[PDB]
Amino acid sequence: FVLLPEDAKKIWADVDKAWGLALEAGIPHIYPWSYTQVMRDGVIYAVPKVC
Amino acid sequence: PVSEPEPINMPTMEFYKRFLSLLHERDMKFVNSVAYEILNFFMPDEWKQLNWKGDPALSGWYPPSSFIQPTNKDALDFVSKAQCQILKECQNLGMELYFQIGEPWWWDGSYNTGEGKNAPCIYDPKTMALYKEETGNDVPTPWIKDIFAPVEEHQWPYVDWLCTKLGQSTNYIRDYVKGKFPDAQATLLFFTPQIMSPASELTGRLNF
Amino acid sequence: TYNTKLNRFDPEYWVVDYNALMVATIIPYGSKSFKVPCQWRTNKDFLGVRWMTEDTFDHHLYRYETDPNYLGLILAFRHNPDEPDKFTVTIQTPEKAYTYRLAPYGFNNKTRRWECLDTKYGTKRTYQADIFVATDEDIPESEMTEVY
Amino acid sequence: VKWFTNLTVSGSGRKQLGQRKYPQVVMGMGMTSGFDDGYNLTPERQVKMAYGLGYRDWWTTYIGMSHYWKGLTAFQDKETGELITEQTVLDYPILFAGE
Repeated sequence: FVLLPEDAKKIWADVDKAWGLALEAGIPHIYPWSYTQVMRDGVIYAVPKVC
Repeated sequence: PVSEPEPINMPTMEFYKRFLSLLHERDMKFVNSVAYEILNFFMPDEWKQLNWKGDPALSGWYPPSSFIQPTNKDALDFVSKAQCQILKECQNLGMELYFQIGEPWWWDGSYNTGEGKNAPCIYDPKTMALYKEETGNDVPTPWIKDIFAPVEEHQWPYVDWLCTKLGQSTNYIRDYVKGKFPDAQATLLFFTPQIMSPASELTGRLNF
Repeated sequence: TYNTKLNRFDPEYWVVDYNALMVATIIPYGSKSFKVPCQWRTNKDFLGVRWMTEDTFDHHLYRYETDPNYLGLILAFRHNPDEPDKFTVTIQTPEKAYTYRLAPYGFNNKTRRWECLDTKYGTKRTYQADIFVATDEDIPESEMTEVY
Repeated sequence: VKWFTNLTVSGSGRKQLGQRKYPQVVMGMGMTSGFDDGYNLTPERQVKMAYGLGYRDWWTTYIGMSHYWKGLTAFQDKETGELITEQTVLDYPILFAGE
């Protein structure tokens, strides 16, 4: 949940960690919370750099 | 309001028709959530929950909102009629039927800031009359007046009865919707922080 | 860099903003048209169908260019005003917000030009044919309001 | 219902704007939204944008508190609960005809 968009980075990093734990557990279906926040903050999914 | 079969207006219905058509073109599934709140300005007065005093529930929004009392049957009929209206248009296309019952609880004063902060909205004349009618007894004296306060032992029977009615309301809604539309798959929304660690004993025994 | 071109005044990219105490939505139905179902409840109801130069409602990978220059452009369309004679457009410049009145235009079979009605107080310009080209289904006659 | 039909842009300047369209590969997640946030945009924009970015197979929508129901407004007298919802025009035209 990302309100007050000046706090996007920390909350989205926490979302990454939570998604990692959920994937480890094995949940079939996972949702980002909202369309509005996702399109406002420009969230994209990419493989991390190797360096 | 109780007489009309369809409680959803035209622009939202056309928007939902085109939305569902688009979601059907690209293979996808739809789950619709209808909650208890209705706008405070347009809500009927008898359905609203009431505080220990006469003031209604309200909420933390610039336009305030009020919550349906679970004991009332007319409001549950309203909600289930809205869900059935949406599921009908979902059914007209070759789409499976799913629905969600969202946000059932007995409102507390925690989220509200001022004007009844931390004040439970239990006491309503109709619910109190129901408590007098069935199981006898009477409503507990010195009303709680504060959620974060010690609770005397003579008040717990009332809280347990309230929790049982809360459990019964969602079951009634599910039974209505599934009776009108078979093959629907009901569900709920469980938010874990209060399930594992409730705000207080009153909340844990009241809303779950 | 931009890799796709978008037509100006595309039916899919309009937005609607309105007061409280009203419900309305936007729905396209053709290559050049859209519909805005409405529900009115009070006097102060006021709705606006807007085309915004700056793209704010799109993801950063789907936004479009912002060119504030509208020079030598003509837009003609059909509508359903409740008061056809008094129809206005709110054009907003950085300095101020202006209001411009739109007057109805009617075809003249003898001269073959779109000449305005409202002779007493109106624009005195006449436009050629081919300004308005109709390819979608027209507005039903029952919904339209009669003027002049 | 308001109709805006046959929008025809003609002239001699800058008829086309540029746009970005970068589809992305699929991920495991699925999209969920709310009605009060998305009543502004056309239903096509949201769906095509969400499908383009890779969200698949699930949607859950929470209908807002404020818009889905019907409603009315009325005056309520303080002395007696009488509701006035309709309006009327009172006027007395008189026609002068002749020479």
